[PDB]
Amino acid sequence: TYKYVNKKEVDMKSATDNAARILMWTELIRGLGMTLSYLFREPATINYPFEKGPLSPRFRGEHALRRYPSGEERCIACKLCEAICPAQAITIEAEPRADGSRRTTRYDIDMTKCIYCGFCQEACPVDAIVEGPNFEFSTETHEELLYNKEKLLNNGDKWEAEIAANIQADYLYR
Amino acid sequence: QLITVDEKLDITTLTGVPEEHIKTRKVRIFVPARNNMQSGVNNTKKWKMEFDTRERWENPLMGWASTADPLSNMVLTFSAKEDAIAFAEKNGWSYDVEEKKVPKPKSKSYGANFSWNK
Amino acid sequence: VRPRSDVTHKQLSAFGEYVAEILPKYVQQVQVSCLDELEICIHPDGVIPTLTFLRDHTNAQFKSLADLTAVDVPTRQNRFEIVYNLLSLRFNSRIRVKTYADELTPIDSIVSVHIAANWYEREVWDMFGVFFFNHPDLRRILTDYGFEGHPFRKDFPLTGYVELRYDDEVKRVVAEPVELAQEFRKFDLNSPWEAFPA
Amino acid sequence: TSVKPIFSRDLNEAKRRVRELYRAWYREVPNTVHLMQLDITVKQGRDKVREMFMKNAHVTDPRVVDLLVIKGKMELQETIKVWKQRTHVMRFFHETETPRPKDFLSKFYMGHDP
Amino acid sequence: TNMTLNFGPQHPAAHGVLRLVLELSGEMVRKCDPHIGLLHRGTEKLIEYKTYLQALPYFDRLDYVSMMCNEQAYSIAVEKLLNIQPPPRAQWIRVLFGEITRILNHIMAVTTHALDIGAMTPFFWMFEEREKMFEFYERVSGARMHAAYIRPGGVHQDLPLGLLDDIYEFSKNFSLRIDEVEEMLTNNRIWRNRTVDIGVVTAEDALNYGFSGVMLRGSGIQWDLRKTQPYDVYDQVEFDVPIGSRGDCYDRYLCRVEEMRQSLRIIEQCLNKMPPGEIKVDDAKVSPPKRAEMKTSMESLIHHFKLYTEGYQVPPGATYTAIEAPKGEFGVYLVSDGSSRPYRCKIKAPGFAHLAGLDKMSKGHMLADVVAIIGTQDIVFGEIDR
Amino acid sequence: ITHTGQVYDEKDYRRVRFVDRQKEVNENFAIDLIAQQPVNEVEHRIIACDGGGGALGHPKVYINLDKETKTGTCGYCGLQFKQ
Amino acid sequence: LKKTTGLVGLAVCDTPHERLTILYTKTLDILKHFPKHAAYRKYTEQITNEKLDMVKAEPDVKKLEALLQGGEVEEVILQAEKELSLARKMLKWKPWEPLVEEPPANQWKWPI
Amino acid sequence: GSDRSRFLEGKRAVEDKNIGPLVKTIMTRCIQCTRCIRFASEIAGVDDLGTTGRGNDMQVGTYIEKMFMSELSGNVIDICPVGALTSKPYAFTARPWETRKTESIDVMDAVGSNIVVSTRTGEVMRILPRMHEDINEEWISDKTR
Amino acid sequence: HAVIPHGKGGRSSVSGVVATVFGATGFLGRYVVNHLGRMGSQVIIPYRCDVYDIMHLRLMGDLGQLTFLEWDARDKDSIRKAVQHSNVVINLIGREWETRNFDFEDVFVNIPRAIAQASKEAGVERFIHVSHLNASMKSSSKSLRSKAVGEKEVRSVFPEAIIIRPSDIFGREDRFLNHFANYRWFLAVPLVSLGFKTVKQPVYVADVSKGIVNATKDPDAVGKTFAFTGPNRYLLFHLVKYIFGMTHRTFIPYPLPLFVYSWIGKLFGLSPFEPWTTKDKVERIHISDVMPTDLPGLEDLGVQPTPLELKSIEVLRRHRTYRWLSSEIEETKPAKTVNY
Amino acid sequence: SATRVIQKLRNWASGQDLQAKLQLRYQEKKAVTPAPPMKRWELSKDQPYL
Ligand SMILES: NC(=O)C1=CN([C@@H]2O[C@H](COP(=O)(O)OP(=O)(O)OC[C@H]3O[C@@H](n4cnc5c(N)ncnc54)[C@H](OP(=O)(O)O)[C@@H]3O)[C@@H](O)[C@H]2O)C=CC1
Ligand code: SF4
Ligand code: SF4
Ligand SMILES: [Zn+2]
Repeated sequence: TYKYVNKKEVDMKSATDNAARILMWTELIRGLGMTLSYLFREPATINYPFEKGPLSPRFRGEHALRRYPSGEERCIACKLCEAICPAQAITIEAEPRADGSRRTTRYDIDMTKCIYCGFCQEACPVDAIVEGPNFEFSTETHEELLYNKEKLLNNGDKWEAEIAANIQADYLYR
Repeated sequence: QLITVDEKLDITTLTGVPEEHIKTRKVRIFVPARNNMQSGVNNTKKWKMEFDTRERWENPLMGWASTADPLSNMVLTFSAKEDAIAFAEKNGWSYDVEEKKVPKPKSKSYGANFSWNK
Repeated sequence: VRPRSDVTHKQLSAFGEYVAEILPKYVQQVQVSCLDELEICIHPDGVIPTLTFLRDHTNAQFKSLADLTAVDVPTRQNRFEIVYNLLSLRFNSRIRVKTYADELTPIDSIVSVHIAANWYEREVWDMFGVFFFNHPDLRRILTDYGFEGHPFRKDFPLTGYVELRYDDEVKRVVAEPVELAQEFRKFDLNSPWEAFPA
Repeated sequence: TSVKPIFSRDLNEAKRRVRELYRAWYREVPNTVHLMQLDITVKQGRDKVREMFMKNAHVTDPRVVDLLVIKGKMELQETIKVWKQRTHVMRFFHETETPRPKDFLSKFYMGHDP
Repeated sequence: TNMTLNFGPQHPAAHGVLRLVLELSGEMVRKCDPHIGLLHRGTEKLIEYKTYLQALPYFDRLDYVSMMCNEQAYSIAVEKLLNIQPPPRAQWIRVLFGEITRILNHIMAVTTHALDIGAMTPFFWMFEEREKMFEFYERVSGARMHAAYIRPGGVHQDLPLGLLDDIYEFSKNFSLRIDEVEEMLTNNRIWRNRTVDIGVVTAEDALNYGFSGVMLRGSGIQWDLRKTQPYDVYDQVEFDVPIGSRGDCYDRYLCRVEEMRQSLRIIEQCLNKMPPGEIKVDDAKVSPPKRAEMKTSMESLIHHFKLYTEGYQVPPGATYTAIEAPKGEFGVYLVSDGSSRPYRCKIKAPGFAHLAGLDKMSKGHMLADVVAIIGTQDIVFGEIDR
Repeated sequence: ITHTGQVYDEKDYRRVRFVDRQKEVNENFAIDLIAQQPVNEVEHRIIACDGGGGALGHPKVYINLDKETKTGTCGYCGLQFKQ
Repeated sequence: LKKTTGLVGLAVCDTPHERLTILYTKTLDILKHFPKHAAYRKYTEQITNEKLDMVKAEPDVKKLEALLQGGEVEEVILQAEKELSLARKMLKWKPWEPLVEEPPANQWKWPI
Repeated sequence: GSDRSRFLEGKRAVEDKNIGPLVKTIMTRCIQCTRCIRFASEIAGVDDLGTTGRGNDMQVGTYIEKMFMSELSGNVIDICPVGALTSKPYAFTARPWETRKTESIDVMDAVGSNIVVSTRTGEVMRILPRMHEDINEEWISDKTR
Repeated sequence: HAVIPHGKGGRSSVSGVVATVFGATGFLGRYVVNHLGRMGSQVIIPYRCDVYDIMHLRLMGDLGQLTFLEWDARDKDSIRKAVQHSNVVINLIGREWETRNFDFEDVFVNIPRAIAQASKEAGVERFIHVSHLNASMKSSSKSLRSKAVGEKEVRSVFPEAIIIRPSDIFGREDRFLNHFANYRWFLAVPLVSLGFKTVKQPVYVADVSKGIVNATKDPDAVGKTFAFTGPNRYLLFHLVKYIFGMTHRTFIPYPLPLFVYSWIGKLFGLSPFEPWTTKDKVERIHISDVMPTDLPGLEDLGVQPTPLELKSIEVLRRHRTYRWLSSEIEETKPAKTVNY
Repeated sequence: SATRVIQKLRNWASGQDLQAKLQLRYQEKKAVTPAPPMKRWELSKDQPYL
């Protein structure tokens, strides 16, 4: 089904109507009315520091590594978070901890390399690496953006309460 | 009408490779063997030619591996030994082909081991 | 399972013979794939003739060039596989005509047949190095002005051989051989077990 | 053997084209060094042109030579038309990069893989 | 050089990065030679080194104004090669977010067109509506733009419990917002002048230069790949293609405002008729297993591990699948060996063809005309440069 | 210092980095946290270990607490179970 | 009669039946040189003969537009002379001749 | 195999034992395929590993805990398709997709057995056999791995 | 304590030179950090200028190669921590205008002593101290003499500490070349003795830098007092005119007694904001370059000097006009060389 | 939430009711063609022309 967007007598009434449109700029005045109208509408802006634009639970934001309630870090170095990262951001090398368990000696997410796809959130079997809510982690130096296991684990501890609430809200969906 | 040239197609001059990596790079044409870990043979079918391995120094800031050799991760796959040899000659890389070695036929029969004699 | 409509598979097959008979000379293989598409494969010399017949034939009007691309099978003697995908607004359909070109054996240009190709042919030269005779203005489009090497060739390193940084001493941007701080980790992914073809 | 020609039927005819391009570049070097305010000497640049035109002196096949000038001509156009800002041109001179020695002892002293 | 003057890469007028080396006799343009590749990034070569699912995020970045519609084209393409088709609910979703995305692109194209022309209030009016839409993306995918929601076997996760209702409130009102822009530009005594009879493209020439988009539709050629070759469930909906006559910048514009209108008609339906069901194919072979299943069933873990680490393993073949992305025909020619990572993936960008036409459109035109024509082609340098 | 005791050393050429800026290390190291975890006594020969919370835990594994000699330890939680 | 065709550039052609009959008869003529059993000659002659048989048969252009499709009659005119141009081009091209050369062995084998 | 599981019932577990300092037998993984018991008897003459019991608790481990001490020992790792018993030194240092595999020669012994050195980011992670019909036909010594 | 040198030689590679460089922000400095960073050396740049000014140095260093530390000359503790983990210390602290809170002694002798002093306490393998060429303990300019005083002292705080002694330096952003070229504002360009009998031998900045860097990575230089000089000497007359030549601005060399002129230097010196000329500068300008009879610098340390005319075009280009901006050095006439 | 007078100034100046759609969100052989020729599209009944 198609439609003609712009597909198209001369009477004094008509012409006089058209001439007035050109002479007294009638349509131009119409446009001014629209903007005057909004001037009276409430502005939609938010005080940025005081009020924050709403983000729902799936917002990917900043990477964090979670820990079991007991205190044992969740990651068991299966290293498929490294395998599915599209940007090659996550670098993981591991060795058996004295406990005999399997843990990552080095876990480095290069956030400048990361494109925040959220697949790592997806891929982890123990769900140790999660996309944390925080989006405000702008840093003065490039090195700060590169993150080792200690920063991510620390990021995980700081935001664990909200991360747990967010995963709680969205796990049925996944 | 066609013209005659006995010159081995060498197109090293058009490929656009830095001089150092055309005269110092030896590539090996080999059919990949099978990780003994798995018994599947679908990765031992096509010939591959792989450039010689180069420096992989540790990075001071993060400890990540760092490489200065561009042709390192490149492994081209060629269906037959003849075609792979051709790629090396026209691109000017040195080649050292390794003959495919396929498992020799082995005679097996469940009845044979039941032989107390042997 | 996709909703295949055999009605199509047949009609396009029938056209494939039609074209094969109409141009016995250049068509080497004509095949209707399962996705249900059609691909007429032509000798490189038939570039001009086969396209023109499709652009200007009442029973096969293929007015617009959807795309011109060149896969590179290094094993294949003729490395590049120029593929031209064309669309029929009238009869509603698409046919792909694919030819083969080696590095130093140029293909004719179809800018005459479709001017859409003026840019894509420049794109194929810049990335793969195939040359197109009779092209109005063939010159690199996507790569840097001084780039050396054709990038999408399978034999070109991803990271490439040159990268740029600003040097104070010379107060100007300056190429240097690429030095990467974490090489591309080349995960081997192929599984040693195949899938019994249906 | 048995290969279809690209632009010339024989090295001889091909060489004709190389001569033309050399001339082109030779006549152009001075202009570029002035329209780009490059800090190089026309003589110096003209030697560079020679360098390149000979770097590929070994090619014996006619087809390879023909493409080489096509490509060469394209480079000329760019330079002549200011499309290539200085950064692009000076790159030819490899001014910033540190030259590497080719002496074996030199390499031994510096790199694992020479 | 007839005063050759690079339009320049840094120019508010030039979306993104465009050097238009133009030779202008005073204020008349004699020849426009657009330069491209200022945003080439390697998207086509990079994909060869990545698995099918880890190359999905590249498609969102190819033309990111239209974030998802692009993802649908790769999806469809990978589904065809596997001969798998998405579940019924997923199809409607893709059409729901497919259209929402069309609006997002048109709000971008119409309002950014005006900002270059000099009208700045339409952009702020509709960017607030855009904002509200982004929020749909975020509450469905997690990202405001660059979602990665439409994956090769359906969408990733069902809609949140409540989104449909809000994609209604918005739709119920957005119309008035389009109406307003109108009272500001459709009949402005001045919009018409700078747009009318500028960049007229004949019908035969538009097909010849491969325009394939509103640009064709604006010239009166009737072609909407969504009606001619239906993809997903765009067949079950009913919409009217907005064909145009006297094709020129003004007419095509009117067409883009009309598809904003028609997309609200398609969105309404999708909300009215979206089926109960699953949002991803049930073949653990192609779609990753649900996390409750992979954590309780061995076959699901094995399928989760192999899918994320190795990949789909698409059967060998090649396909060109084209949808009707907001800009025009977006197609992926995806050649594929039996491997889990693709072999080639030429992205046909509605935009590589349109820019080429800049020369044949802007002839004997003033500097300001060139600015108007780049706007009427909705050039996003990501798709052109790829 | 850290988990695997990273100690850029007094003579390293990298310890230079922390000068005027602190290092990222962890309190409540995990190495000791599960060791601080009580041994989950059980009646059955074999026991499961969802990690706690099902979908929000680890792929469920069944541990054989069959020998008091050894408290089975799920390879995922490091939780010792006392038969 | 009509005011204008949908397509922007195309212009209404008065005496459309006459214009088509001129073009259609010409093509038939050019095809007369093609080799006798040439595939293009037999196929296009069949298409063109049916087209003008319909053009001669129908005196109403609107029904003529329905009978040979073609959308507007003006397009059919463009398609016919486009074909007339190619018919002249193919006579020079001589596509009826045997295949230029066989493809190199394994040139068309996709699994690789 | 199959897209999904129907085993809504419970699983079994066996008890990890010590087969030595080289092979980590997390044998709850075992698919009772008896290739170990063969190799350990046919390729190497150890004849120690054996099946014990019947039913679904047939566990293929040494009845008394006697370590599997023999050369040719590490091959069991390579020959068990399941990861029940795997290498203890290379326990968790890597994961195979990452390992870049370079084909080289055994220098520890004079048989010159062919071997593949699996290197990740520039340090060798494992050396596993690659087949040479004449010299080492898929097997390598405990020393050279 | 060392770092095996791995890599191919460019950025993102390692050379194993951790080096504190206290006055890096300087014209010479900028260059020193450039090569050190190019080579891949670890560079610690102490700074007391604001962070905005130190930004230019960030980009030439690779990620983690450059570390910036807050440091105050009067505060001994700041120097202490800077050299804590460095094994090479390079001192480029210098100024031409005695500032209100820092005297020539401080910038040349006092501070550069404390620095090397700590460096020893730290155990740095080598210290490179830079003092101006022809620096007698009796030279007229307080600056030169004071510098001489330093090169002695630092020996006692740090024995076998290399002491490169550069001539006035030729480079973009240098004074030697720009100063004269900027005399344009002055209608007349005073030149003591009408610019005669003060033969001068300039040296390209890079040559100096490369030389300095090479010192850091060579055992041959210990206690050495190298003198980077140049590829050709010049009577100040040709230099001045040549400059004006490339700048394409007229030249009126005017004789003016150094007596009266020392006074002009005093006048600018009076100015609060970085006096443009310095009574000492004036004297230094006229102090004739000394001939070479000392430890060879360039070439000896591995870099062949670069003639002034070669790169002059780049340094003096900014001073040309709308059209003169397009002239090149070889159509221009190079001035004669007076060895005297 | 705006005085009706100010709100009116809005509706009047605009010419439609913004109150209804507010900016503040609240809680021999045959010649064979490739496929049968496409049927020309029907005029949209709900609005054939704008
Ligand atoms: N042509 C030349 O300049 C020649 C120089 N030399 C010597 O070489 C050295 C380097 O020369 P150049 O770089 O031009 O000198 P500069 O005038 O550029 O100063 C060098 C550095 O020293 C720092 N500095 C100066 N005063 C102090 C202070 N009181 N406390 C701490 N830091 C200070 C400055 O930093 P900031 O400005 O941030 O305080 C500056 O970055 C000089 O010491 C000079 O004596 C020798 C011969 C010729
Ligand atoms: S996937 Fe989750 S668990 Fe496995 S490694 Fe990456 S993070 Fe650690
Ligand atoms: S081989 Fe591995 S799996 Fe087969 S039985 Fe011996 S151990 Fe169990
Ligand atoms: Zn557990």
